This record gives sequence, C-alpha cells and structure tokens, in this order.
Amino acid sequence: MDEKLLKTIAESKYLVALTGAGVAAESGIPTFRGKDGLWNRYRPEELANPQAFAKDPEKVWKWYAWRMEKVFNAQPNKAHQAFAELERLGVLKCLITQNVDDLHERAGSRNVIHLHGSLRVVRCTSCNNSFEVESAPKIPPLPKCDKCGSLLRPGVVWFGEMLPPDVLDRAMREVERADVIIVAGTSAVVQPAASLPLIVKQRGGAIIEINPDETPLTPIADYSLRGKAGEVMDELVRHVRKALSLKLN
Ligand SMILES: Nc1ncnc2c1ncn2[C@@H]1O[C@H](COP(=O)(O)OP(=O)(O)OC[C@H]2O[C@H](O)[C@H](O)[C@@H]2O)[C@@H](O)[C@H]1O
Ligand SMILES: [Zn+2]
Repeated sequence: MDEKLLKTIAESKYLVALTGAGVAAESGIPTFRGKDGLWNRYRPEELANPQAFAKDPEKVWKWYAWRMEKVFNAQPNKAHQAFAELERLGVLKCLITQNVDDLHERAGSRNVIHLHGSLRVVRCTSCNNSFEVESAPKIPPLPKCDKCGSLLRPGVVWFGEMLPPDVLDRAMREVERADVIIVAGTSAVVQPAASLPLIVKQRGGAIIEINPDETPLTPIADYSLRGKAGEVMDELVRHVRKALSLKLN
C-alpha cells in the first residue's frame, strides 16, 4: 500500500484483472484448493470431468445443483464491489475470471470474461441449445433438452475440456495490451489461465498479486499483497479514487 503501488494503478493506461475462487471466499463460498477447499473433500475426478459425467450424470448434476443454489443465494463481497468500482472509475478495463459464479456481475462489473464458463448457463450435450437459469434445478430427474431430448449439462469447463477459443482469444488480447494486471484469489496452477499474467510481464507490464498465500506467480509479481481480496481491494480502490479526485482538471 505504498505510494509506488498506488501510482502504478492510478497512472495505468490499460489495467486488467484476473480473479480466481479466492475472490468469492468472503461471500461464504469455499475455494477449490487449500484448507477447506472443495477438491480436498470432493474428488475433481468424479465431479469435474466429462468421463465422470457420462458415468454418473445424476451424481454430477446433484453436486452442481447444490453449488448453484449456494452461489445464487450468496451476495457479492467487498472485493467484488471494489472491482466494479475500479471499472466505474475508468481504471479497470476488463475483468477476466476463472470463477463460474456471477458475483462480479451482481456487483456491477460490466466487461467480464468467464474463462471457465458459468453456473448460470446450462447447455445440451448433443445440440447447440443453451440458456441461463434463475435458480437451481432439482435432481432427479436429469435435466433434459427441450430441443432434442438429450442430457443437459452445466455450462462450465471441466478438466481435459477445451476453453472456448473465442473466450480465451479475447482474454489473450486483453492481457496483450495491459500495462498492469491485478491477479487476485487464484492459486496460479491451472492452465491456461495461469499463463495470462506472464504475458503482461513478458510484454513489459506489471503484476499485482493479491492472495493470503504465496503462489508460483509470486516470484515475478511486482507487488504481492498477503491479505484477503475484500480488505485489500477495498482499501486499494478507495485510495485510487482519492488520488484521482485530487487531480487538477
Ligand atoms: N479471502 C481471500 N482473498 C483472496 N484470495 C483468497 C482468499 N481466500 C483464499 N484465497 C486464495 O485463493 C486461491 C484459490 O485457489 P483455487 O482454489 O485453486 O482457485 P482457482 O485458482 O480460481 O482455481 C482455478 C480453477 O481450478 C479449479 O478446478 C476451477 O476450474 C478453477 O477455476 C488460493 O490461492 C487462496 O489462497
Ligand atoms: Zn439438445
């Protein structure tokens, strides 16, 4: 929280952000890895992959319906609010997230890229029909497509599956032009998302990591703030807004 950091942010020409599950932790949603991580209690090999879904679609759907209810009922936290405000102020140009929740949107964020899909989306496993839901379905019965009758599935990206080309390309273009990137709440291990901040640094930009833990990205982060995203981002944005308000214009 030194002048240099605030300066880097306030004077940035094209700041972007990459967020992970840690940014939703303060909304009561557990992260995937770490202490109470979901992947530590639930096996990603049975809940986060096409093979498992085909084997037992009822089990996978029951789990996602539960997660959907949790997210739809959760509220955006101070971190979500801070990112939306940083965008309102004209500083944050684009927010790229690995999160499948819609908390960034519900906080007011407008230019959001969902690298790994969204829990609000449900799509067919056979035809191209897809749509959004207001609340979680009850399982059983298995959600079936009203177009061809085939099994529907959560509109999220599972392990081994390819991120939508257009989505990753858009994110790539964003980081290729960013001079500063805030990387908050992500463990920096899952690819290709984890490689996006490297693009910014390789091109000459700065990395600002926000995470209570150190990660594989920490060694190259210009700034690495050990704290919760809610507290850190709220303070950072308030300081940035103040700095901007002081400019003689
Ligand atoms: N309050 C907090 N504020 C900021 N960061 C936090 C907070 N609480 C926890 N974290 C950090 O959030 C990070 C979350 O790491 P992950 O659980 O691996 O979440 P993520 O990086 O988004 O996962 C990537 C991807 O893998 C998953 O399978 C899934 O598809 C996901 O999108 C951790 O490094 C953790 O320390
Ligand atoms: Zn269909």
